[PDB]
Amino acid sequence: GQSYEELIEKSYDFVDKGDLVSAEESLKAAMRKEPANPLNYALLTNLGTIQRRQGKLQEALISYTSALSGHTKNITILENRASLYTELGETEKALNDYNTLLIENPEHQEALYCRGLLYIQLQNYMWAEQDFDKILEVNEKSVRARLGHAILEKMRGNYDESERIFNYLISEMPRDWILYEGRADLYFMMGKNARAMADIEKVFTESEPTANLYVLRGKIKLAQYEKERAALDFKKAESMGYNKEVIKELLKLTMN
Repeated sequence: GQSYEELIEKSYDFVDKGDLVSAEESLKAAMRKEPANPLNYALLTNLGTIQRRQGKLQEALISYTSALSGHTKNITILENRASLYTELGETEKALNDYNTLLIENPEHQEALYCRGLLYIQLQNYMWAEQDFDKILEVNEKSVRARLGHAILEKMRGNYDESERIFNYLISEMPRDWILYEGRADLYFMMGKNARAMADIEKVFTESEPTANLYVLRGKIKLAQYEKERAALDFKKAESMGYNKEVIKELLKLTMN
């Protein structure tokens, strides 16, 4: 119908204006007008994303769950809800959606990459390795697949393999600063604090560091018995949205 279509049209124009509150209401209104419309699962997908971009994470999960209902093997819905589960720390639920996705399309690169990372986090290193290899088998040119391997090797304790990969990637893209952040983290986990600082100094001089890099520099400053300098960095990372619980515990280690 015409009313249903005009409400969907207003939702699009509101999304284009950044008015997610109004876009959400137009979608909800459209669905009250035609509750039985079979194209509603598409509206529920958009609503889920609009709700997620507002931080209404529990609501967004309900919208994606509803959208998925009659379309259990929809790549978009599975990819968005698995990503949302990850954000909610629902690791088994996120993995299960990537498993549904990847049994359907074993060559879906975003799903492979995200599952790969999840497997690293779950200490499941052999399965992470196989997911990054799958990407490189379909896309030899993939940089993030090689980075996946670099992060994996570091978490496994194969520091030299990890360092070889980061050195290669950095030689290839010598100004992709986020690579220096990964390599610095590897050097810190290796006990190579002065070497890590060299990488950290490069990012601070040439770019805008992440909150993670302020924690990393703070942790090194801690090890260098410079508690006041460390706290300044931990406070800065907190002001940037780093985990408030963990940032709270790090700050206690600076208050001698």
